[PDB]
Amino acid sequence: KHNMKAFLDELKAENIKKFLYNFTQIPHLAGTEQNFQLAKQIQSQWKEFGLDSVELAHYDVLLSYPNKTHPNYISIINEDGNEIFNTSLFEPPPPGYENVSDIVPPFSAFSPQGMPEGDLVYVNYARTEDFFKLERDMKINCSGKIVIARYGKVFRGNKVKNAQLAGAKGVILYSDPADYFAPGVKSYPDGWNLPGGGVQRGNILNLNGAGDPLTPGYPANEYAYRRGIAEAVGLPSIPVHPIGYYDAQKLLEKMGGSAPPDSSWRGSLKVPYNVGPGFTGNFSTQKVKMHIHSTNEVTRIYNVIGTLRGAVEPDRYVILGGHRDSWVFGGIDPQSGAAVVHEIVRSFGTLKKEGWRPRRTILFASWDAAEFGLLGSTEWAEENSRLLQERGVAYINADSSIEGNYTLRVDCTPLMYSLVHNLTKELKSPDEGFEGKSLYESWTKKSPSPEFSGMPRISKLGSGNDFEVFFQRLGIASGRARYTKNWETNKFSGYPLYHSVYETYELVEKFYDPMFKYHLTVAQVRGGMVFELANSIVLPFDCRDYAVVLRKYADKIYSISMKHPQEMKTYSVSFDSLFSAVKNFTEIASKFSERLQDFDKSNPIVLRMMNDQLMFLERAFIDPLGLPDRPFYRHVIYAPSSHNKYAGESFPGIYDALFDIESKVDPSKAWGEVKRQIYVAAFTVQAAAETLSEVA
Amino acid sequence: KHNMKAFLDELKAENIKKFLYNFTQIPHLAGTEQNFQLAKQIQSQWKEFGLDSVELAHYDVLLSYPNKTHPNYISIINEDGNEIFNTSLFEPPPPGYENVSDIVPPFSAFSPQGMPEGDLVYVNYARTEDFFKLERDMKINCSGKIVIARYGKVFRGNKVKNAQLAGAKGVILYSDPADYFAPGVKSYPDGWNLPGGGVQRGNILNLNGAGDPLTPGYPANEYAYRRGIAEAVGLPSIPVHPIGYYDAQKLLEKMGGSAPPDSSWRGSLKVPYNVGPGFTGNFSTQKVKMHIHSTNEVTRIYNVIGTLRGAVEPDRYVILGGHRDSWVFGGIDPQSGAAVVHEIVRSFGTLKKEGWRPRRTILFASWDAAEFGLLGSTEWAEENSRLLQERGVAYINADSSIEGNYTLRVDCTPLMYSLVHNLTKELKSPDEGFEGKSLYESWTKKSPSPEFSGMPRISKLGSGNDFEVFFQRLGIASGRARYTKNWETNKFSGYPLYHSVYETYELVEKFYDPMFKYHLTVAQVRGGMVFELANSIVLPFDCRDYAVVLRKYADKIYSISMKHPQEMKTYSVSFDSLFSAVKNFTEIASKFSERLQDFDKSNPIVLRMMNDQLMFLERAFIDPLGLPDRPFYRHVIYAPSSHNKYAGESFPGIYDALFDIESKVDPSKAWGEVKRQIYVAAFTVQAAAETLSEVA
Ligand SMILES: *[C@@H]1O[C@H](CO)[C@@H](O[C@@H]2O[C@H](CO)[C@@H](O[C@@H]3O[C@H](CO)[C@@H](O)[C@H](O[C@H]4O[C@H](CO)[C@@H](O)[C@H](O)[C@@H]4O)[C@@H]3O)[C@H](O)[C@H]2NC(C)=O)[C@H](O)[C@H]1NC(C)=O
Ligand SMILES: *[C@@H]1O[C@H](CO)[C@@H](O[C@@H]2O[C@H](CO)[C@@H](O[C@@H]3O[C@H](CO)[C@@H](O)[C@H](O[C@H]4O[C@H](CO)[C@@H](O)[C@H](O)[C@@H]4O)[C@@H]3O)[C@H](O)[C@H]2NC(C)=O)[C@H](O)[C@H]1NC(C)=O
Ligand SMILES: *[C@@H]1O[C@H](CO)[C@@H](O[C@@H]2O[C@H](CO)[C@@H](O[C@@H]3O[C@H](CO)[C@@H](O)[C@H](O)[C@@H]3O)[C@H](O)[C@H]2NC(C)=O)[C@H](O)[C@H]1NC(C)=O
Ligand SMILES: *[C@@H]1O[C@H](CO)[C@@H](O[C@@H]2O[C@H](CO)[C@@H](O[C@@H]3O[C@H](CO)[C@@H](O)[C@H](O)[C@@H]3O)[C@H](O)[C@H]2NC(C)=O)[C@H](O)[C@H]1NC(C)=O
Ligand SMILES: *[C@@H]1O[C@H](CO)[C@@H](O[C@@H]2O[C@H](CO)[C@@H](O)[C@H](O)[C@H]2NC(C)=O)[C@H](O)[C@H]1NC(C)=O
Ligand SMILES: *[C@@H]1O[C@H](CO)[C@@H](O[C@@H]2O[C@H](CO)[C@@H](O)[C@H](O)[C@H]2NC(C)=O)[C@H](O)[C@H]1NC(C)=O
Ligand SMILES: *[C@@H]1O[C@H](CO)[C@@H](O[C@@H]2O[C@H](CO)[C@@H](O)[C@H](O)[C@H]2NC(C)=O)[C@H](O)[C@H]1NC(C)=O
Ligand SMILES: *[C@@H]1O[C@H](CO)[C@@H](O[C@@H]2O[C@H](CO)[C@@H](O)[C@H](O)[C@H]2NC(C)=O)[C@H](O)[C@H]1NC(C)=O
Ligand SMILES: O=C(O)CC[C@H](NC(=O)C(O)(CC(=O)O)CC(=O)O)C(=O)O
Ligand SMILES: O=C(O)CC[C@H](NC(=O)C(O)(CC(=O)O)CC(=O)O)C(=O)O
Ligand SMILES: *[C@@H]1O[C@H](CO)[C@@H](O)[C@H](O)[C@H]1NC(C)=O
Ligand SMILES: *[C@@H]1O[C@H](CO)[C@@H](O)[C@H](O)[C@H]1NC(C)=O
Ligand SMILES: *[C@@H]1O[C@H](CO)[C@@H](O)[C@H](O)[C@H]1NC(C)=O
Ligand SMILES: *[C@@H]1O[C@H](CO)[C@@H](O)[C@H](O)[C@H]1NC(C)=O
Ligand SMILES: *[C@@H]1O[C@H](CO)[C@@H](O)[C@H](O)[C@H]1NC(C)=O
Ligand SMILES: *[C@@H]1O[C@H](CO)[C@@H](O)[C@H](O)[C@H]1NC(C)=O
Ligand SMILES: [Ca+2]
Ligand SMILES: [Ca+2]
Ligand SMILES: [Cl-]
Ligand SMILES: [Cl-]
Ligand SMILES: [Zn+2]
Ligand SMILES: [Zn+2]
Ligand SMILES: [Zn+2]
Ligand SMILES: [Zn+2]
Repeated sequence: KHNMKAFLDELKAENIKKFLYNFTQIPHLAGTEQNFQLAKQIQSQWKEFGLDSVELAHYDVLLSYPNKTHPNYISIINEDGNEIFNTSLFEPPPPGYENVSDIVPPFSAFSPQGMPEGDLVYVNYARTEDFFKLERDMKINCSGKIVIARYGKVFRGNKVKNAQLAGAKGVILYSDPADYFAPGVKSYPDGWNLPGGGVQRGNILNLNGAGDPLTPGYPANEYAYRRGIAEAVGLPSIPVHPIGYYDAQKLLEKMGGSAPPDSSWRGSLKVPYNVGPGFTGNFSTQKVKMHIHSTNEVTRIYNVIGTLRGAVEPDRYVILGGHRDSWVFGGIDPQSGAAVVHEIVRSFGTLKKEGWRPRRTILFASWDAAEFGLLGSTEWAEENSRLLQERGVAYINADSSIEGNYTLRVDCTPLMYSLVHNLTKELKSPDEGFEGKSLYESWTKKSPSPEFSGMPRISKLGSGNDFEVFFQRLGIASGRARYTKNWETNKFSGYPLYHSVYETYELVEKFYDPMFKYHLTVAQVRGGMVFELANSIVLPFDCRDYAVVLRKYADKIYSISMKHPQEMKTYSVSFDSLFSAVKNFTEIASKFSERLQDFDKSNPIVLRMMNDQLMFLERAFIDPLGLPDRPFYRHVIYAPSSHNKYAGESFPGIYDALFDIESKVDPSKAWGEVKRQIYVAAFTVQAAAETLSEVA
Repeated sequence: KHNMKAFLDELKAENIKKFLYNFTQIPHLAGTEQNFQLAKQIQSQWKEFGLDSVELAHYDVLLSYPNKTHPNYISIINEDGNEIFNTSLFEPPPPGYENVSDIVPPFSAFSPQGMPEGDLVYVNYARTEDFFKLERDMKINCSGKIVIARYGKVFRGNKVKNAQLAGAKGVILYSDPADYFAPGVKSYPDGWNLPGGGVQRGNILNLNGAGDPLTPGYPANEYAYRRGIAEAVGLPSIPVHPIGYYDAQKLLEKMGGSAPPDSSWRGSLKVPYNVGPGFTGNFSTQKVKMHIHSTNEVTRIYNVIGTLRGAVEPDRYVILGGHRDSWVFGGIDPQSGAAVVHEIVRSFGTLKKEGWRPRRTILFASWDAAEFGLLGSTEWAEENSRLLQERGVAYINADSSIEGNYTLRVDCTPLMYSLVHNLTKELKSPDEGFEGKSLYESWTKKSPSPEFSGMPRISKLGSGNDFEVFFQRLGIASGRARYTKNWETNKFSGYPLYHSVYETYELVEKFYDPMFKYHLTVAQVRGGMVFELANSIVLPFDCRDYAVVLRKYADKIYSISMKHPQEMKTYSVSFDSLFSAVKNFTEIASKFSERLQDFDKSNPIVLRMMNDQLMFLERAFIDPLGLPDRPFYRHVIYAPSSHNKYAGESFPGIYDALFDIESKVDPSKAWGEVKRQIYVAAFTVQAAAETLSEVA
């Protein structure tokens, strides 16, 4: 039989290992020749694997690169203007890679040029709340100051934005061992920890879903009209550079001024973590000087797009997509993902050569320039928006397959909760001590749901990865899955070697997944999801799961508002309409579920009607007017958090209207806008519900 | 057989006559009790006629009414502040209607209150070009002046906007006999001409498709959050009032200052038509004073929505919709339309009682408050936008069935050209001297196409009627048809009695269509279109007709640009991408047409795929970012003209970027924006084309 089991059994750990090794020997930075060559290889292999068509889709987008003959660096500079300390020009390359060319040195992509000079201020993680504490409680003024912040907690772009709005003239980012050095584990190459010379690369854009900064709304094709750099979306306005903790210790050790307000402002370096401004009396005459010469350049990028045509519904698209571009070798990010996608394509292709086709069309994507703002996925979605919104069933992301080896992590739309539970009950756990048990069992034991005993945690989709255009702009049901760490035992952030030169094949092979069993499990989850989405006769979405979470989110947003009872009285702020809409959604979803079970399974138009209602349900949560000042974030239920692009926020329109509302100067206007957002949310929920009513 | 012929034959002239009489005995102004009662009657009858469900959909929208105890009027006022002449408080009621209550006196709906006083300036039709001539060529300054303009040429809202931007403090609108008095025809009640006391009512909003001024984007439902009046969409900022030509003669006869620049500024009144400002020396001390006390009030409105469920594709909607609200009796506008809709419902209902159902679902609509800004249709579309955009096949409008008795007039999407040609070849001509000939023949002879011999004129859809939200916001294929006058023999504007108290049943019965044969023909065209749209196995859209017009429109826009050859050289302005997109659309449409003819007619999913490609083709011309500063006008090919809401403009984004470009202060920026609009248009055409490519 050609069934999901045949698909799953053909997937091999050893193939994934082989592909990972193949993908990680040289750097594959977006816009470079090496990443074009890898795109061509992938295209060629996907054809060999049996896909019906495989094309490159290219775009000319704004990228950012250091200047090869004028390196970026930071100095301590004395009263005489002598540079007494310089940060590193590159990370010490790992063993055996010391002769690899084109390792891009650490830099913050899209930094403007500058040589700003001034006094340091230490801003902890540069979060909204960290700045509120500096300005409001400690009375410290960042205007004209070079701010130094530790990576972590939130997306680095949010940090640079928060810094800019506080008036800083420069940002230095660093990795504190408190956040990137797991206790008792060796530094690379002898374990998986960040060494003192390791540095986290990364873009510092605030695109809010726009894609290429120069062409918001429209693909960056050959005839594209581009904004001028001055009108570009999302570029930082002050220079920024990342450093490791050895270099950071040299810049922090002399800090004077105010003490840290508490232990949550202190990392693990042997320094006071004084906020500043400036250095201590002996050194109060010294200052910090940045030297940033990176340039922004319109550069060609290449997505690989593979098609496996559906036998029955070729006009319905299930997309499996992940990025190919890396900062350096991409051992985890993204090649642990891409290797999995490669094997999934190979397995579907095997079935296809034996005469099988999925019911629906499967699209496979190798996205470019994700590291520079999700540009490849976004540009392609902008080009094909009409096709995607009328034909897009679901999107399954495929970035890094592992960030740990403890248990499964799933983030998805509530429409896929049931699919995920049912699939994981049929997969084997790869975990130690769960031999012969299901993935569902090991996952549920290690990551229990905070609400329901006997079920696992599934998180909301936020952003910061290539599902973003599909889910938050277009309203296509989306999900992602990977192996992760134990967040209880490990307070540290992401994984220590994230976006560093030390993210290699050897890192993975030696320290994360020697048997490639966690990779195989992830291939089975991602692959299995795609298989069911593309082959199940009735789409495997349970609208009733949406009803459940909508009530939870309405309860939560109401709780936030109810911190201001006097204002709710004064401005007649009622959540009644939102609760009524959620109630109606629950009732109508329940009736729809009955019809979907009891409908005449013989009739294909009836089947197609009800599959269309399921497909367009996620779509119904899109507001074509977007969110305030964020036209590309259109999902009324989910939007990336305005304080941390990484995290999901629910009813973001109402949440943002309530945020820090007690500080607004005109409370009548601010509570008016809360009421407006309540109306918009209620209406949207009711409108979504009504898509599931009988059609006529 | 239950076929289109059975449907057509059941339609009766005498029924339409009976319904017209029934609908026009009393006023049915939006928001009044009489129009609620008529909505209830229509609902009850549509149920009796056999529709599966008939509901009222209500909204609370901003309307506008004169103050019953403080009438609006205009004065000539002397140096002493004595009112020496007053305009009329009402139109002399027509014979036998002199005791009808609740005839709303003439007024300009949504005028603010005021009593401005000042010197008259005469602005001809208050068009863009008329103001360009006043300011640029004649050096006349309208700032602080009360402007008097004649109705005609363009939508009256555009006039008041043009006036406001010229700095006027008030607008007086009037009907000049040059534009509303056909030579040799008697005034009502002895013929169909406008008498001197007749007055054209009408709203003066500039909504740009927004609907209810207080709730743009979202239905004005029970829990709606409303803008404050200060932030409302589209309200005029200076007082405005309409008058008849007797009253206008009294205000114009004393005009001094500059002579009219030419005979195109002179109407037919026995006055000089001097531009002003002010009156002649004897009377230079007198001024004009307006007295406007109308109030804007949130008021409930009611649409009637009838459903005839499809037997095979109940989730596909063909909509027949027209308004019910009138300024007074609505003898032509809208009841000549609504009576036709009533009979069409009755005829579909007859078939339904004998066991027939259309293939697709038919929705019938009686819209409210069209006269106040298309509010009923727009609010309902806003509420149901998700359903309409995923399920909406087509919209057929049904306002006034007749504005003349000379020949047919059709305005529609190119997707319906073939449908209209084929239907009209099967209908009988009702025209004198064309007995036994087809409607196509009489129509083609009387209104020849300007491009193709042997075909009739079909015009573009613009706006100013209830198709607007469906076509220009949502991108649902739309059309309209009515009987019209001979535009060669009749230079006058619309029909003389438009929006006056004299628009009665008797007007129609005596002077337009005594046998109700033109009404019957219009019922057959509108009804026949609906029938084919709802019953044809393959949707009756020819994508190749779109290709043809897209080339014509690209040629036209290029011609406009080529008035500025030096600038096209200097700024490298190329139309190559747009022509390439149009070429590709033509080729891909041609291939699609072959597939649609040659496809396996046995397979229902293949049939549904290709019908979806046809349905979503109009949809593909929607830009979710809208047009600049007009978010509710989203159709890239068609948008109401920025100088005349009534007329269609093609490639409006590029047209508006080129308009008066030689006056822009920064040519580099202005030509940049032209290039941006070319990119957007090219991309959109190509994207639309690609919806017709093979799906995988
Ligand atoms: C969830 O679904 C339910 C349907 O089960 C839906 O109920 C609807 O709620 C509205 C209230 O928001 C009801 O509106 C009424 O409609 C009648 C005519 O049918 C009117 O007479 C009512 O207006 C009078 O009373 C008002 C309130 O005091 C006054 O403000 C007003 O001026 C009038 O005097 C009122 O408009 C509606 O009938 C029900 N529908 C049904 C079928 O019960 C509810 O709205 C849904 N929730 C959401 C968020 O959509
Ligand atoms: C209408 O349909 C046709 C397809 O039949 C479509 O043609 C495409 O046009 C573009 C040009 O806009 C071609 O783009 C090229 O793609 C190749 C790779 O496939 C590149 O090497 C080319 O780039 C080089 O040359 C450029 C031009 O001098 C340089 O600017 C560039 O830096 C490179 O050196 C170029 O990108 C494309 O191949 C064709 N596609 C096909 C299948 O022929 C046309 O674009 C469609 N019209 C619209 C408006 O979409
Ligand atoms: C995930 O797995 C669960 C458990 O199997 C699925 O739910 C089950 O779905 C089936 C098929 O629709 C339901 O069976 C039907 O039930 C009624 C009688 O109760 C009747 O129409 C038929 O006799 C038929 O057997 C079954 O009740 C239902 N079970 C539960 C506990 O809900 C679920 O659908 C799967 N999810 C996905 C996305 O596939
Ligand atoms: C309006 O009427 C015209 C004229 O009848 C319709 O065009 C005709 O459509 C038919 C049916 O698709 C075409 O017939 C087919 O043609 C090919 C061979 O040439 C073959 O597949 C079959 O043998 C079949 O007969 C016919 O050629 C075509 N005629 C013309 C002149 O185009 C048109 O489709 C109608 N429009 C609408 C919207 O219904
Ligand atoms: C990654 O694997 C690919 C595919 O096996 C290798 O590419 C092949 O390289 C050989 C030269 O050794 C050529 O004969 C083939 O034409 C290549 N095939 C394709 C599809 O590109 C590639 O060399 C491997 N890369 C590394 C670093 O091991
Ligand atoms: C930090 O790097 C700078 C730049 O290379 C060094 O400064 C240069 O040193 C030479 C002489 O040693 C001067 O002639 C250049 O003009 C200097 N350039 C600048 C911009 O100052 C500096 O020595 C380095 N400092 C340390 C401690 O390594
Ligand atoms: C328009 O026609 C309707 C329907 O025939 C008339 O309404 C009926 O009026 C009688 C009273 O004479 C009642 O018994 C019915 O209940 C009414 N029916 C409905 C459906 O409303 C209406 O009176 C006619 N109006 C005019 C002005 O002639
Ligand atoms: C135009 O109408 C106004 C308002 O009714 C008339 O003016 C009023 O006339 C009486 C005496 O005749 C005064 O006591 C009122 O105070 C006047 N009101 C105002 C606002 O002036 C006026 O007579 C009318 N003019 C004509 C020519 O009919
Ligand atoms: O530009 C963006 O929005 C994100 C690009 C890129 N994103 C990633 O690397 C991520 O894997 C995105 C993700 O997994 O959600 C970062 C993370 O989760 O810590 C970045 O954060 O630098
Ligand atoms: O508010 C609007 O946009 C138009 C409402 C209303 N429209 C009409 O009366 C029309 O019939 C609209 C139409 O037929 O396109 C006016 C006309 O064509 O002369 C009006 O013009 O006053
Ligand atoms: C690199 O830096 C030098 C010095 O400013 C400059 O002349 C050169 O053009 C730079 N290269 C780029 C690509 O900007
Ligand atoms: C912070 O410092 C600068 C002085 O250089 C001043 O201009 C700025 O307004 C200050 N901000 C506050 C909030 O005090
Ligand atoms: C891999 O698994 C075991 C967990 O007990 C451990 O040796 C190691 O810390 C894990 N690796 C990582 C990178 O978490
Ligand atoms: C009508 O006019 C009078 C005089 O200004 C005013 O007192 C009354 O309230 C008005 N009515 C309305 C509905 O505004
Ligand atoms: C027109 O007249 C007024 C004088 O009342 C003046 O303020 C305004 O600027 C003038 N406009 C032009 C264009 O001259
Ligand atoms: C109706 O038809 C004939 C056309 O010859 C004529 O008597 C009359 O002018 C027409 N009516 C109108 C209103 O155009
Ligand atoms: Ca873009
Ligand atoms: Ca509205
Ligand atoms: Cl992922
Ligand atoms: Cl019409
Ligand atoms: Zn990644
Ligand atoms: Zn990354
Ligand atoms: Zn009308
Ligand atoms: Zn009208």
